[PDB]
Amino acid sequence: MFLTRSEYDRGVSTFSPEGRLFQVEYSLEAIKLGSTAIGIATKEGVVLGVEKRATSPLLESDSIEKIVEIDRHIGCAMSGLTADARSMIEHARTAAVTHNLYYDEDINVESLTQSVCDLALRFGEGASGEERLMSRPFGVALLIAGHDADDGYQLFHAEPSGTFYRYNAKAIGSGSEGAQAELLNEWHSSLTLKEAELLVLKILKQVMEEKLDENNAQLSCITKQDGFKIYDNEKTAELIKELKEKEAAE
Amino acid sequence: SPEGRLYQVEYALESISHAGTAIGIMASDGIVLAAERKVTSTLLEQDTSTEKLYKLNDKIAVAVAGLTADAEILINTARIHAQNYLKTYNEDIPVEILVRRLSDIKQGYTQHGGLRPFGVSFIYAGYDDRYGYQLYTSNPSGNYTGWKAISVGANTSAAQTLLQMDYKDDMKVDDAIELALKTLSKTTDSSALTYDRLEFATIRKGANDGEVYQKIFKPQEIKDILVKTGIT
Amino acid sequence: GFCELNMSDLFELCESYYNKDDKASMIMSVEIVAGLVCGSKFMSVSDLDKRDTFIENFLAKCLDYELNHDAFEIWSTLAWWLPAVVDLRRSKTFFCHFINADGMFDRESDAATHQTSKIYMLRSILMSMEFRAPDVGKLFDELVFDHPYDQVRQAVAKLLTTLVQN
Amino acid sequence: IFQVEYALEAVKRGTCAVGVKGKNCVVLGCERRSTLKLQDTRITPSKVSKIDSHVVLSFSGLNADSRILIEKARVEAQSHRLTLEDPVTVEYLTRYVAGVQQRYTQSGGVRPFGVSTLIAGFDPRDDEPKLYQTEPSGIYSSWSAQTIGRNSKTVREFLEKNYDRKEPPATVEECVKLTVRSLLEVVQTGAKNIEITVVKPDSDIVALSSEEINQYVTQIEQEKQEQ
Amino acid sequence: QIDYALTAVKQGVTSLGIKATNGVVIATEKKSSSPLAMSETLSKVSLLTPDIGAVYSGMGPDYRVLVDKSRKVAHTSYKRIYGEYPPTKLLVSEVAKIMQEATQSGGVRPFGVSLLIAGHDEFNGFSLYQVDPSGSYFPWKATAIGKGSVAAKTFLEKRWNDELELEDAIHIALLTLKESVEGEFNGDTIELAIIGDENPDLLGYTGIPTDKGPRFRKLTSQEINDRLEAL
Repeated sequence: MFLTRSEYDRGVSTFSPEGRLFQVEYSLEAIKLGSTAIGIATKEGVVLGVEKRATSPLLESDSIEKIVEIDRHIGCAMSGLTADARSMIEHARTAAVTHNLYYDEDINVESLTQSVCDLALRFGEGASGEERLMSRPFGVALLIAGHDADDGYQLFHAEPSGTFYRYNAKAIGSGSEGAQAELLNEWHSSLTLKEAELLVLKILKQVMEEKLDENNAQLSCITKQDGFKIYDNEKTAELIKELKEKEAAE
Repeated sequence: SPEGRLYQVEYALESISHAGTAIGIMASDGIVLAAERKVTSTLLEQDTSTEKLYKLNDKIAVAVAGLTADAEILINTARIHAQNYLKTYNEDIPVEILVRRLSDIKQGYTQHGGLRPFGVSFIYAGYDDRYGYQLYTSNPSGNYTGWKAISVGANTSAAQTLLQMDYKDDMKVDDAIELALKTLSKTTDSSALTYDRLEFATIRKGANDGEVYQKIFKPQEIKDILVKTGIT
Repeated sequence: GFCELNMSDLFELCESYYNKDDKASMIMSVEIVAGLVCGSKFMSVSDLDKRDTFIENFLAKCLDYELNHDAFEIWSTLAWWLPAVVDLRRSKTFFCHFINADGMFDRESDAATHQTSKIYMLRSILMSMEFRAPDVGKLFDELVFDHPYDQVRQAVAKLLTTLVQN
Repeated sequence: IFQVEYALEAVKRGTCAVGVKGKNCVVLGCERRSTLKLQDTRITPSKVSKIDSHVVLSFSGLNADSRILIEKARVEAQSHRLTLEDPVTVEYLTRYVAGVQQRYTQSGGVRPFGVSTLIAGFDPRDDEPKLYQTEPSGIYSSWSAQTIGRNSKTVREFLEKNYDRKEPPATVEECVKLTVRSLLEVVQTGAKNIEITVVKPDSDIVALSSEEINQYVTQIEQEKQEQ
Repeated sequence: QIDYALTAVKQGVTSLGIKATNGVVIATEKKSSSPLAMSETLSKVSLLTPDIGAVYSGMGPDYRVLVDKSRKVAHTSYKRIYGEYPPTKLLVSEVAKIMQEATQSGGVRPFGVSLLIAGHDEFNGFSLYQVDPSGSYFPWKATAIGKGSVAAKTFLEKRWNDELELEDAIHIALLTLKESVEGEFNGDTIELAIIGDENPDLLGYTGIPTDKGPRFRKLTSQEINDRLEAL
């Protein structure tokens, strides 16, 4: 065994000699170390699943809210400090209604996302030019998924760093490095919502190394028609039962 | 704050077990306050200070054990809360409410950890017509507690024991005046107790009716009750 | 010879300071017990029997059900100490009482039962002897493992650990 | 930035606190060392704190720290009745309390709270019991029952194996029957150690006294010894 | 950190104060930072109200800006409300509060001076106070501060009785200062003030018999030399 160490580790909002901002490079590794969360996009909807991980029969699951509504057409799933994202969500729900008021239309998923990033982009304790009023990078990653009529169904990864990518299917949290390399294998431009409802389960089964039920998985989706609903425990179950069978195929 | 510990607090909580020594005894028909005075020089002017026994309102008073300049900053703001609750509801402020009002400012620094905690621990003696006579305590922890008899400062752990011993619930007021002095037999680093090392106070059932007189003792009046045993 | 108070005077002085309520008062009672067991460096085999007899009677009232985290705090203090300031075989009843194990149920469709209303105290004696007295043909044949509660599952474990070091 | 976990430590060390849902009633329970002989008995028995006419709250932690919460809450409880004319819902009073401990970390850089809290009661009109728990982080959770505090782990273990959702303690009386047993495990004397409050549908909060608490302990340890 | 300021006070020229039955007296020495300097242009004994004066030991400047801030607070917080001037006890309180805030405030060091404030208010009579950098303040029959602190404080216990006439206390505070003196000892290197009878001579006007003039009088270069000969 042995110890590797730079002299510029630690450094808060100051550049390493490479141009690296290690305070924020680390902000980004702790997404890899929270609850699992997975989003997949079809041309027939978008699916978000997470890992519940109930720690008792008492604690009635569902106070475990790791997937929440934003407007009727935009949902997001979270991996990490669910408590640290209360404010991040308040700003997104507030931005989406505020847009609907000022403009009489649902707000673009691309711009709802960017608005949330523009919020966590106010990290600091000393800024001249424009003021960024807050204290630390926002300690939570987001999978944001919804539908606007310009650019079909969409999935987005909002990072604490204030930037984002639009994945056609993404996984974040404890399993991500592995779940991601599995989505990269099994995703095609022609999935059906039924097909992806399931693929999200198959990939939760894998990178949880366990057998799953409604006490440890929550499923939600967002269709043009019915909006953004979160599957109640019954439906999440005969979707699970439906996999126990589909994989007993061969 | 490593193990669930309030460090900057214990710091000052034990800085208290250094300075001063104060006592409170609730009788059935009165309350008593008492304190020893800091290391005195011959030339220090005894009668003036009233340095560790302060009046808050005509019906409430506190004994101090801690840094003087630090308690004055508190008391000044407590004498005011008293008067704001008057000008506002035209009734005299209830003891617990005043106590909590301070305790809440103490704990205000015990958390907005950008300024330094309070020296000072208080015994409060007061009367209000909702809860008879009352006795309270105020460490910079933020906590307050009810007491039939209590003590703060150096030699604290010791007096609490004699007090527990000689106290009876049926106690009168004069009976409790003694118990207070008597048990500053022990808890005195100065061999032999004088009238000048002392400061005293009482809240009795009035010198007349069914009401409430307050009395911070003048030096002579102490050398007079000291006469009952202490020194003669 | 010098006092003539008869031991039956320290048995009241002791039963006296046992208010299930007052902690510093119980601590005086159990300070008294530890003295009666350090008082075998003192004659009378007819008093060492009046005392062995008082002690099995007292540990009954006290430890045989109805036990607060205040008593447990005290007695458990004794178990770690006493066996180190006196060979416990100076008493037939005292030790041969904690090892009387009417305490370890086995399954849960009731309330199983109670506690380490023993385990952690028998253990802290067996820990302080570690060598001496440890004939425990019983205990090994009597351990549980099957217990539903944790506070016990964990304690049965912490005891076996100690039973093995002996 | 780690100071959070440290505070969560002070939780542990403090007055032990519990709570228990019922078929249509709710209960709390918690406190500390009887009386240090010479303390005034009748002027701080403020174990569980009333928030509105229908909502209560107990805590494990720094007693001097709770008060700042039990106020900021007792206030938003009115300032909701006032600006929306509608008593706060137990989830919302809870989310507001938790949401405050949360904002006591991530801005300015100030210290977080040394309290976990339990919050019980019935929403307005609705008669479905609600029980929640908060902790210095900012996390709120709903529980069929729970405990936080000192030796709280012994109790959470007890409860898990003594409560079942299939049949919740329907009787008013019996719902307390249970909350007592579960603190007798961790106390340090008995009835004189920890007390309880009880809220039933529609702003009917009736806290229990000393004498009703010993028509219980001494009606428990009866059935006990019967073997 | 307060402790280090008390240390700047412990060095720096000696000063003292003595209360009597019918007056108070305060004095220090005027150590000339040079013979070229005219020592009359700096005053170590300053008037705060016509009933109250002050002297210090320690850091020159910190005293000046404290004497200024102090005069003002006498008006802003008392005279402009109640029409009277403040009582010694309370003006002292308002100065301690001023220094106690330089302590507990961030970005500022406490003052490098201990103050001796002497005065007379109609109800509390005479009194003499000490104010430390800590913001604490104590009432004195007599004391000294600075280098000669220990020598002089001991001499004052030896020589002080509670039956002193003000003229007796002037006499003492000159001897006391004679043993400690660093430079020369005359009227040009001694500053002495008293708080005695009302001086109508010094009012500046005549016509209202209800206000009778300053109790504070600063002895002239001459009055001092006169006392030192019959000394």
